[PDB]
Amino acid sequence: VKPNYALKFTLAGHTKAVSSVKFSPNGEWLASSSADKLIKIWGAYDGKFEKTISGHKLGISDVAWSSDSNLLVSASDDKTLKIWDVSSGKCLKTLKGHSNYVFCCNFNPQSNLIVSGSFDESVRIWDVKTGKCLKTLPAHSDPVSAVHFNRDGSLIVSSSYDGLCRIWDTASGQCLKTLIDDDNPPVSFVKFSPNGKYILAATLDNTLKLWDYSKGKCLKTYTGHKNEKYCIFANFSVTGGKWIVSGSEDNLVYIWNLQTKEIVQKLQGHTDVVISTACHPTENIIASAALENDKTIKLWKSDC
Amino acid sequence: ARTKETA
Ligand SMILES: *NCCc1c[nH]c2ccc(O)cc12
Repeated sequence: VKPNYALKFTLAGHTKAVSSVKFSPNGEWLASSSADKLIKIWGAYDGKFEKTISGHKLGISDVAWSSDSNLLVSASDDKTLKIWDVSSGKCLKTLKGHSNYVFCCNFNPQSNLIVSGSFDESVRIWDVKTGKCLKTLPAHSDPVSAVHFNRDGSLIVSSSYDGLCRIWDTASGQCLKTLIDDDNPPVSFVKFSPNGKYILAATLDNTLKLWDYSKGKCLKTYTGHKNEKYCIFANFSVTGGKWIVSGSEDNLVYIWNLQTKEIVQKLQGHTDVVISTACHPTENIIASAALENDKTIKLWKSDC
Repeated sequence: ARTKETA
């Protein structure tokens, strides 16, 4: 069985490359961040522009939703994160502490903490309520490309241009695992699987890998796309068939069968590198976002 | 930002 994602909507409004798209956990909204320093909110089902959230002084590399779909956190070249009340558009807190560009961010599932990664080679853990830094992890020896909490929030996974994925105890800050395969390409993305058993890691050698982190073993490789340059997001699609989804530097969205590793679909339409994809929590909907020559977000829907 | 950022 293969999906049949078809283009439904093209979303225009960002004035520069879109960096990240994310669906609200409640399925109502899409959030986009851009090099234009703006966050935009869109209807998840019709792509209808909702509003613009402004305040960062430089470009934004990432945005993430709180568990209850009420807050966003954004990571900016201005070396801050900002916590946003989506309904009021207010910046609740500006998180200062990184010494270089903030590249990546996520809430824990309980959305009382934020984790951030930076060009300063550190991972920071922040208290959402106070907007104060709880912990600074000397995580990596090169920029941190991605950070993610596991299912219960007790672990963080980080990835870096230093070629390493690391697993951290949230509470203690201790490094519990270093993961690397038989080469040392920059790691451009990582996240835990929904069931919390696996990490999915992108490397800048055109490869995605599914790891059992507790066993420290590479279980599955996904190849056939182009990824040698940019920090491209990857996703688990779980609403229909069990897929892996990634953008690609050939301007396509790639979809793989998670179990068999075969390509099941390539989505054509963008005019530049697809930097970001996101999978809707309840419907077979993919959002995709592309770089400076395109500046659009696309919404794709499948029967399965 | 991510949109031009390389290794
Ligand atoms: N993405 C900008 C180029 C690059 C690669 N590695 C880096 C470390 C620090 C820094 O300020 C820029 C940078």
